[PDB]
Amino acid sequence: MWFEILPGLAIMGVCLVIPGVSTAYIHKFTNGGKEKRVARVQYQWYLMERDRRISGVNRYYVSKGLE
Amino acid sequence: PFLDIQKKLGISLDRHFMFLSAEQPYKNAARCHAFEKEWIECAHGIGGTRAKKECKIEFDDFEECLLRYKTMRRMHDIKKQREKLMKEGKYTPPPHHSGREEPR
Amino acid sequence: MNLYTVIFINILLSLTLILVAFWLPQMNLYSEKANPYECGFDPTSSARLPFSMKFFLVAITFLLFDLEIALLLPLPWAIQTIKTSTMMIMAFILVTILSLGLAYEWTQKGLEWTE
Amino acid sequence: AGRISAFLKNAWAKEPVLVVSFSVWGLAIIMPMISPYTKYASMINKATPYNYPVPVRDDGNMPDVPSHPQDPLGPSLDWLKNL
Amino acid sequence: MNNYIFVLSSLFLVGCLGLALKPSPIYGGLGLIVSGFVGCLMVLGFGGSFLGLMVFLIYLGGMLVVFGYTTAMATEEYPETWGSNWLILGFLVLGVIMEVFLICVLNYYDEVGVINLDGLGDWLMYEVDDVGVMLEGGIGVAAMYSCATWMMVVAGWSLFAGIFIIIEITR
Amino acid sequence: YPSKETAHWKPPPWNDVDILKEKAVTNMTLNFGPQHPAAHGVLRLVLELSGEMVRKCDPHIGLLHRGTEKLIEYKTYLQALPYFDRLDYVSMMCNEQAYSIAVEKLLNIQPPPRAQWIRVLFGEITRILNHIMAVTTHALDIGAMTPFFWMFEEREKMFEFYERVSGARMHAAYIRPGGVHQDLPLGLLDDIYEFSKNFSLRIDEVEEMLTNNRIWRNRTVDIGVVTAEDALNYGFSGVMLRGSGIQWDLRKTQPYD
Amino acid sequence: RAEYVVTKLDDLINWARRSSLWPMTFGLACCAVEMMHMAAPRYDMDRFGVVFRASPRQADVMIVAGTLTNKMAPALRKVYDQMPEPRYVVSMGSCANGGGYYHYSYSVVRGCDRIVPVDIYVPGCPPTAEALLYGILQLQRKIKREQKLKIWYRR
Amino acid sequence: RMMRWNQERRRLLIEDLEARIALMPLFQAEKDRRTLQILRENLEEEAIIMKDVPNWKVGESVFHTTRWVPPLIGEMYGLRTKEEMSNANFGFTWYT
Amino acid sequence: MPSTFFNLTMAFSLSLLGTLMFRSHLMSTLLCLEGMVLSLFIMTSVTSLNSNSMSSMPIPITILVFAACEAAVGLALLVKVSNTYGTDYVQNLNLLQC
Amino acid sequence: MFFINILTLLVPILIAMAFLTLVERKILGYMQLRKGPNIVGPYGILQPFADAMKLFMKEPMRPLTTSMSLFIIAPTLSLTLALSLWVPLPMPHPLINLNLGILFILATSSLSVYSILWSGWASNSKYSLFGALRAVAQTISYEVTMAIILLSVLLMNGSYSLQTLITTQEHMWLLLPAWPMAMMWFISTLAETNRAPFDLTEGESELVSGFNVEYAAGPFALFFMAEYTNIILMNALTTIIFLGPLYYINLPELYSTNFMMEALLLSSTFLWIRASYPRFRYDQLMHLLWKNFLPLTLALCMWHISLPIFTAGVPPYM
Ligand SMILES: CCCCCCCCCCCCCCCCCC(=O)OC[C@H](COP(=O)(O)OCCN)OC(=O)CCCCCCCCCCCCCCCCC
Ligand code: SF4
Repeated sequence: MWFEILPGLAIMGVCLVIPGVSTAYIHKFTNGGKEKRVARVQYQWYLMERDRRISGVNRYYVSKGLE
Repeated sequence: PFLDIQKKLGISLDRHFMFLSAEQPYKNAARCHAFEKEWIECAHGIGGTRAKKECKIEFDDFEECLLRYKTMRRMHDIKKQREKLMKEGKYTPPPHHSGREEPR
Repeated sequence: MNLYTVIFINILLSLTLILVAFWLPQMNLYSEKANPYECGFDPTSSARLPFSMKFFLVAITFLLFDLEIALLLPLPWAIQTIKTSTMMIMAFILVTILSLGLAYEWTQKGLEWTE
Repeated sequence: AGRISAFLKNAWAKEPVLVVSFSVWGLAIIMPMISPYTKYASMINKATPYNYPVPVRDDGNMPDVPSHPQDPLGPSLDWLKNL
Repeated sequence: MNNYIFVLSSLFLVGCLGLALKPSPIYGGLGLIVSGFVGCLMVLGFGGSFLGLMVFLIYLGGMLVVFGYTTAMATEEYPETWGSNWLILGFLVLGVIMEVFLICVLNYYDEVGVINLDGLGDWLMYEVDDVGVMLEGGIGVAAMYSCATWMMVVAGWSLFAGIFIIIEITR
Repeated sequence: YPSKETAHWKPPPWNDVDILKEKAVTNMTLNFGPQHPAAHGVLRLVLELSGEMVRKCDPHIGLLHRGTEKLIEYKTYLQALPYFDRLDYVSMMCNEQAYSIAVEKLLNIQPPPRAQWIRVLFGEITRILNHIMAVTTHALDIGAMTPFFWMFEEREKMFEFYERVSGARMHAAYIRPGGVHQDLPLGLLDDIYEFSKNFSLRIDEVEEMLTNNRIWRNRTVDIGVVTAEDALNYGFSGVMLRGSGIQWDLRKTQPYD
Repeated sequence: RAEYVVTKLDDLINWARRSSLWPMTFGLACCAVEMMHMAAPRYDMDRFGVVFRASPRQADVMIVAGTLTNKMAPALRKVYDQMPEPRYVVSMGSCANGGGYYHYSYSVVRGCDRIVPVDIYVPGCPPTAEALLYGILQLQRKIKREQKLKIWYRR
Repeated sequence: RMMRWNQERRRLLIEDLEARIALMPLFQAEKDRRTLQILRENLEEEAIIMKDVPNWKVGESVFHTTRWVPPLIGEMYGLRTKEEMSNANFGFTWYT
Repeated sequence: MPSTFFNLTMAFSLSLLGTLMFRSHLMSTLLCLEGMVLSLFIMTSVTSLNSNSMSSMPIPITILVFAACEAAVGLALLVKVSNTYGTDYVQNLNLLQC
Repeated sequence: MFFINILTLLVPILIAMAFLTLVERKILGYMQLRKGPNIVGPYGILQPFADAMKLFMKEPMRPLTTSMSLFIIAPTLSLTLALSLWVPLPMPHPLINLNLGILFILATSSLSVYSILWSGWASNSKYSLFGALRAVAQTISYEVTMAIILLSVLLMNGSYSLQTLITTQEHMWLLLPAWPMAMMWFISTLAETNRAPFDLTEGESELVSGFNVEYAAGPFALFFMAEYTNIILMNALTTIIFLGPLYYINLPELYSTNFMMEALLLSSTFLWIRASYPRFRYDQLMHLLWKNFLPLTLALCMWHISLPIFTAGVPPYM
């Protein structure tokens, strides 16, 4: 009967969740538990390149505790 | 213009963005506002042939705010020297020009 | 740079997948399977003659509209102007003269496949 | 009428596309002219401070907003809220 | 990295060189879809992502017609394009050697600064905006509807009249 | 002021229109060879196209000639009966039913009634074996594939009304000049009833799918508008003339069985 | 070991060719009607990985149904000489095997085998759609038992 | 529901843009003193430790105007490494 | 910027050098006329994009609405060159000098 | 750690596409009352590997009359693009966010044509020149509408970034504001992605294996790998632009999980079509889409311009 289609779907259905859920966990691992922090404008790039300059060269960290 | 039916009507059909320092979209600036302004408020009511010899300081500058040429030979003569100076030495680049510094 | 890391790949994923298609089938190319098809016969003409299309006029009306489409695309930013009454009107004026230009051709038998 | 109003009836039965197009065309320009809220589009779009508001310097004049943002004078848009 | 745009620029000059040798209109059209793509890179290499994509939207639907008519008007029994003779392949290889010649000539005359292969890649943006917002292109192109609404009527009228100007040429 | 480089320049015309009658078109001779699925295995159909519109076609039917007007000459009237299944390989019994009458006429013989009835029964099951094969094959070429499959479960259900009657599913040499070779078995009409009560719905399950669309109704309509008096000049006589309004049929006019 | 690896590769190379073999939209006679009834919902080709593609370049087997006339014969070997050459052949019918009827006529070739070489022969005047299906299951093991990498190792 | 929601996205933008208004002073102050620290820190290289050449001024402008020229990437860190040169050139354009 | 415009000016010229030397096609000269436009799009955009002259950024589209409307009138004449000859060779139209 | 994201972005779409070849043969089957593949694997789960591994062993036809350079570049250019369109496609956070992330789609969507033109032009054959020409008047037909049906939706959104629509759809699907757009979008997702009830280009019954007939197995798969890979985009967009799943940012795998549930329907909705409707004869499709959709498009294009300014609904440029 028609239930023989579900393997073709639910194996296709464990195949388009990966590029969505892998795209975040791979970002958080690289970005320090945060999101990728996209930059559309020239201001959000300045905050990065500022925050890149308030730490080690990776920019997903230091804030208050300093002065 | 020939058959100037813009001043006759007053309206600015298209004579309000002929140059750089001309009503940018929201409030931006066109990278040489300070110089074109100083060039064209100079060359008003003196028009033409006498905007070409006495108002030459303002164009010689605006010709270098825009082309920005003499800053290249003044920044290529540096490299030509340092690239010559080093390679036979006599120059140790500091930390803040070879990488490692304390950013701010 | 991050995109060049995505897209030089896909050329290689295609280019590595094609070299393993010409150099791993064991071919036997001689004369009569290389020659063109036409459904079991030797083709009469040379396959590279004037086609003489019939939608020639519509291809141009597209050629004019791809500009006009391009000439619409800044509307998502134009609404973020302070006027929003010339953007109102001049967006009606562009879309209207188009339909007028489209309705004239629609009646004068432009998009009708000359035959 | 009949000789115009009943012509729309076949043009709504057959050709039921141009009637929508010719309607929505004529129904697009007409609605902003009879709206209560069209005034705000040039105002909600004029409130956005994309660029920085340059302050003037006090010279014994302009009893406007003093040197304090939360001061009741000035363009205090309470219309955007409570729209 | 520093040699980015000089590459995209010389691959454009070449995309417009073979375009000039006039092969069949297909391999000229191919020669423009490339150089149109390459134009989307340097326009984008200096900022605005809109304007580059535009060329790479017009001259796709542009050259899609150029593929159509050439199959109906402009095509031989044999295209005879690039790898077909030696009159084109000489002045396609001696154009490129002329390129590597010429640009390497006048870096020796580094006085007019037409190319500075040693001072290359360090003069491309010129002090843009670093702290800023609402600056990209497409804000400028959208001045068609505020403060430049004569670029708009004058180009719209061209397409209003092109649609009439074109059929009287066919009729 | 003529020069040697200009004595060949004849003067121009007055109306500024000259004469260039060329006829240099050649119209791209194409063929639907005998592999195109449109051609039912065998047809060539050489063209003269002007792009895609058809100016002149020239079918070269003959790629399946075998010569079964010359082999009947060397085989008796029973030994030639199954050739007639091959002519229309979709409507088999309707050919046997024809050849099994031209023979009977020459013999001045009539078959029994029960043969005439069953000879009519299968003559109008073949009517259903074929318009399935025409409604659906005319839809493969146009794109709709499913009613082909829906009915070839319904069509094989009728080959079992030959195999349960004759032996062969398709080429059943069953309708001979001597009436019919062999009677029905006890469990046959009781199954056509269980087949015929339901087939009328399967048309509705297809006739729905096609007789109300746009595509089917914008793809077949105004195609082949062959007029009335030209069909007869061409000699169609089957369905390509009653489809144009000529009331004509050889079962209301010339009922044979 | 090398032979055992090659026997399994050559058993694994054929699983693809024998499962997903794409026959060709042939025709020509009554016999082709049974192929449709083998595309029908009773004896499904597609269940066996068998698909009609109507071009030889996309094909993997020819099914010759029907009288192969002398006019059609060039168009039959012009077509067999357009596939790649893992190409297989199947001769449905007694008009295609020997020309059963029309063996003695003048416009009929006395066998598909006169012209194209053949891997298998399906008899029957209209062979039952469950009799090509026995053949294209038998052609589906006739090249399960081909050894094309084995006889490369020992060579 | 797109009336009442799209209004709020504006109301959030004003909230989000006025935040940016409060921090222009801190950034513009840092950016001034930063770029005003780059090109003194390029001058001292260019003053004694380099440039013992013939007639050559070290703080030498190329204008007659005396006003402030906003420096640029070709001058400002025009002689740092390439990666620091390829980070405003091609920094935001190449996707964060 | 002063390495591309010599390289784009030199790309304009080759296309100007191309649409003056023909090779037996009117439809490869019209074709060479669009890459001519294209180098002016880019050598206008950049000038309007390093100078940050956004007020001039409406211009690189207005240039280009007349790159296809000119090609449109250009393509449509080939329809009327073909329908006389059917070959589209530039050497075939010389009956005006008379 | 980026290559490990592409590796988990291209493997899980070439392995999905493969099982759309299967699912496009079973769902069509059970409608035809005929089981699809059941045998090579448990329920046909292992048929595309045969089909795939079958095609990379047969002789890639290098026909005698062709252009062997463009011959080889079109399938390189088809499988490249339609695979490369998944790059910005935002399951919540994309591999590559882009401001103009949808013009990237439109432009690269158009270069999927030149894989169909350069192929059939290179391959000397009448039945492939047509299929090339059959795309020319097809792209001419819908491409006017894949912009305006895509603009007027993104007109009551702001930037062209596909990421913004997740916030535009934070409380509602855009299917309800614009079902007229979504109708014509669906058909314009169906002309692009030439797989269709109106195929007209790979016409087995008219133009047998058009743009594709001189191509044998090796290059041949790169179109099926590209065509059935492109079927899932133009449904994946409808699951972003019109059907807005759940963001709720602490479980972002709820978006991707509902993104599944709708994309398979819209990928399984195309499958009812091919098994339900014939083609448009190639003169109707351009009389169906300049006459019926193009005016109706410009109207709603005009309505959504006077939709926010009438009310207030101005999208912000974040
Ligand atoms: C077989 C033939 C194949 C050849 C054809 C291949 C076609 C590939 C597909 C075409 C690409 C479509 C056009 C892409 C334009 C860039 C899209 C864009 O606008 O965004 C670019 C993005 C910056 O833009 P944005 O994000 O909006 O700015 C704000 C910062 N976030 O970020 C960027 O700045 C990156 C921009 C550059 C990316 C261009 C990709 C080029 C890939 C190389 C192509 C050549 C192949 C290599 C040579 C191999 C030999 C064949
Ligand atoms: S063998 Fe029988 S069924 Fe087959 S083609 Fe010949 S007559 Fe027809």
